[PDB]
Amino acid sequence: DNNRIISRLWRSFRTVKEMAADRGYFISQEEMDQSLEEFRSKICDSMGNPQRKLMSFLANPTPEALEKYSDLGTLWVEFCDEPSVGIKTMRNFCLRIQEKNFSTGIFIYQNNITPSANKMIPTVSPAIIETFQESDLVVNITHHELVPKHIRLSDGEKSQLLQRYKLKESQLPRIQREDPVARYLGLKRGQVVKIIRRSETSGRYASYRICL
DNA sequence: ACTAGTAATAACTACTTTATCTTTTAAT
Repeated sequence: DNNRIISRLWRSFRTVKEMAADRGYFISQEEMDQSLEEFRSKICDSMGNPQRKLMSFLANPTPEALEKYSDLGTLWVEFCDEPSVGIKTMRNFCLRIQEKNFSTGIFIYQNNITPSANKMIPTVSPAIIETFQESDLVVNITHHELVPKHIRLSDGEKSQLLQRYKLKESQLPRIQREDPVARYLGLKRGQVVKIIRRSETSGRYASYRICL
């Protein structure tokens, strides 16, 4: 069971690294191709107990992502040591985010999170905090065959689409904020994503969805 | 001293709602 837990944790860590890379943050090539043996050597102790605090890391946007998107800052990924998430731990994490001027931060829990923790999540302005479940991060959803590629559009691209189609913001097809693809991409309200899809009538098709 | 008008005598599926629960938090 310990080996299964370690393998699942390594898969979740790889999925988080891939998600950070897809968002435009720079991840080193050696870290992306980290093997299971290296992860167990540098994280697990002699008794095999995982070190959740050691997995927390920091990432910065690439210059290409910097010029493409002007709203990207520093990224901090933290893994909760304990299974449950009390209000005190969330307050401590929010204080750390405020004191370490992080633009965005990803918090990952094991079992569940208290509703009081979700009560105060809009009180972290200007920073943005996202909550993820580790068990939900075992398998990368974006690698599924049924899930096409989503690319977040810039403000200029969204504007150009709007004058090209003579549209309003509410007339576009809509994508929910709780959509797992939207949560993977960290979508915010009013942001449009372009989707390239296979089609049996024309080969390639392009769709656009605006976040709710 | 009699008569006739005359008026009153359904299951299937879904949503919504309620009370129950209880876990949560700060208070004993």
